[PDB]
Amino acid sequence: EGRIVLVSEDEATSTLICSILTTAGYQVIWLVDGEVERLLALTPIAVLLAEPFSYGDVQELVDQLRQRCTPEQLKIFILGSKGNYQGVDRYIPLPIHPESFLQQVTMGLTSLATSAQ
Repeated sequence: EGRIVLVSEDEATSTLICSILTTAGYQVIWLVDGEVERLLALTPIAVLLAEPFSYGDVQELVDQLRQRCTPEQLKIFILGSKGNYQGVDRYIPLPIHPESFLQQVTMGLTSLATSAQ
């Protein structure tokens, strides 16, 4: 299995997306803030940051996460109407399609090595 942390203020969107990831066998931790101290302590394989960003400036957060953990160690994804590329691995514009969402996560994850299985 694996651990993924989701940061957002909207409970409704979170319930739909968490179910998709959990079904795949991944555990999801929902946060309504996005503090680096807590994120670092609960350092997951990947983080999902959804707008509006409670933590504030995503670039600083990404820089801090990247500085502590390499992109290979920790993947960063952003959710919103427009993909704000601030060092994130991939953007997932709304509405998020469940059919391609899982595929995108898998594709991003398999970038680490060709021998996924």
